[PDB]
Amino acid sequence: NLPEHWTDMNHQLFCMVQLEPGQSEYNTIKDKFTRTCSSYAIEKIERIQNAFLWQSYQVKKRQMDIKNDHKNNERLLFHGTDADSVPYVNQHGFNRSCAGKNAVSYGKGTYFAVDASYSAKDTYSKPDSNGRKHMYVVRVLTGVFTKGRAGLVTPPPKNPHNPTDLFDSVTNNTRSPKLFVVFFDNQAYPEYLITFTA
Amino acid sequence: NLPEHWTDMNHQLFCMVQLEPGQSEYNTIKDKFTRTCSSYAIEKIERIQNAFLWQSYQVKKRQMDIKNDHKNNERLLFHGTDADSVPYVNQHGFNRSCAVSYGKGTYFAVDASYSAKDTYSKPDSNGRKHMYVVRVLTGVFTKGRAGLVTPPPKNPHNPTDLFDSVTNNTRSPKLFVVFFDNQAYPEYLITFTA
Ligand SMILES: CC(C)c1ccc2c(c1)sc1nncn12
Repeated sequence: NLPEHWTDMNHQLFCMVQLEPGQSEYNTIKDKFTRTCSSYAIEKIERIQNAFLWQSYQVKKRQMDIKNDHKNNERLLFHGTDADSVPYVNQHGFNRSCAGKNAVSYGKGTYFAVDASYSAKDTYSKPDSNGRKHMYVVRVLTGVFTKGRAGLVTPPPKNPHNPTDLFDSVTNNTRSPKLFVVFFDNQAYPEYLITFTA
Repeated sequence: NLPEHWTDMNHQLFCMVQLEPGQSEYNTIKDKFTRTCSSYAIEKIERIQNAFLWQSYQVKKRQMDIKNDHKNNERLLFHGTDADSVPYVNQHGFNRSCAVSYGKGTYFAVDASYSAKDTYSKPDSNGRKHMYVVRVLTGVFTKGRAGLVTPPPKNPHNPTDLFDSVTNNTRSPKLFVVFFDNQAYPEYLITFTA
């Protein structure tokens, strides 16, 4: 079920594809980024073609579309990280067991930002030895969500008398969400890597 | 593509099906257990029919069959747990975030005797103990150590091409640890007593 606009990979399981400015695909990501980080400049945007991460993510999405019936389960969010993590995330995606304690913690999980400006902080997108900062644009299965709490290792139950029927994610604020936390593998697909500088 | 031996679910996605004592599937699973736990009394064996856990596991199985270029990635192991964790496992499988001497993942035993210790299959009020029979994608494995968050790389030259699991002993393993969701399918739950 590999998407048809992807480059042919030739029995290869993984590829980074450099986007060209002037293409809609580049321009949409640049605009989404510059909306809140117009003081930074983009070096490049690579499309992540990871067949295994894509398949496992698309199965979880189909399962959430079935379970939630007629919700928008998928959001496009940002994740800033250090240069040393980029190879791991490219191949293996987002791993809660590697995740940093956020400065405002709404659970022990992987954090995603609504605004590029949050991910562009040096604490998340740590500038490398050449001043390159790195930020992923991520399809994230936010599903049905609630306000989190620092102690969560999984999302909380919707109903305390049914402890195993869970929210899909948590947020900082249900009325104006600016971040989301997810507690399961293959709930996030890293779609694009933005490399940028001051 | 839900397996032959599963029974009809009336368009449901989860159910626990109690096995008929003395029939083939029950005898197969009983024998695996009694090989090392013949002093314990089996009260029941339930088949876990979780369509979503099964789909996610099968996808990861096919990926590891392609990755490793052979089809010997799967082992049938035991997991003992407390009664308060059984409903989560039936619905969501194994979660590393819930000793951890060989790394921070989920532990599976080769022998039911290991999982039958009270420290894993904790007796509830009436002395009932709980053990899963689990399909585990052990794949290519290496010796683990404390504080692993994923398995090590096969070559430190290529740090993202990892082992699939770790063990206590590569030559004669008695336990495996997996660090990813959907590398284990809980296939049968054994309710038993000392
Ligand atoms: C001593 C330690 C490595 C260990 C920890 C947990 C565990 C086992 C062994 S065997 C088993 N079956 N279910 C759980 N566990």
